Amino acid sequence: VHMLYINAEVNGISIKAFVDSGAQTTIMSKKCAEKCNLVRLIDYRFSKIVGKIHVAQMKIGNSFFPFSITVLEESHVDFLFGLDLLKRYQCCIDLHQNALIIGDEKVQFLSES
Amino acid sequence: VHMLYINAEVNGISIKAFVDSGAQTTIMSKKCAEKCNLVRLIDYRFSKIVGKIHVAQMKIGNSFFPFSITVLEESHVDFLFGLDLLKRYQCCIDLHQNALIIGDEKVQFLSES
Repeated sequence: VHMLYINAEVNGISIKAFVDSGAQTTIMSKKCAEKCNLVRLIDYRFSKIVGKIHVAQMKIGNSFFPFSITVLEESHVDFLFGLDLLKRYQCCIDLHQNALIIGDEKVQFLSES
Repeated sequence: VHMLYINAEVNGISIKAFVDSGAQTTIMSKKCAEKCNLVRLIDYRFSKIVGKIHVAQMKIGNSFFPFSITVLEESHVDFLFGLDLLKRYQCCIDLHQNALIIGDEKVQFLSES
């Protein structure tokens, strides 16, 4: 079984978000943080946790959401969309249509490609 | 944020299933395996993995599904409903209604209680 991913822009960068209902908090790898020019945003008063990003822009389809990220030193996925965000947006994970419903957007999960 | 749980009977025992789209495989703790009289079912040709249960009965609402379990020595959750099962049943995680749609069943997630 392939994991669940959607396309998203975080702070205007196109990435692949691993959708994970078993995760309390949306998180991102330090390597991904670099790749999105987000290192400057990092509040280092948090801390293996690199830090916290209080405000970042999520672009999903043609919708825009503020969200927070926790940056980890090393992580298996680069970007992990968590339950925090899922519950906040009363998103629907429909594995019948194979898409994520988040407000007026319906975004398909990617195939292994 | 509270995690996602539903009520289910596995092999006629009432339990609380942690719903987790970020998990490839449905798994169960060794302690939970004991608590469901499932230790006998365990194929020890697998192995920290205690073993694999090839066939177990899931009762969700008034529906019945065969499923496999991987038994782990120690685990944070006791029973974890995975993507394997979610994708297999084209289940829908609706955090708008706060329920799991799996065929003709719609089961509510539990509150912190």
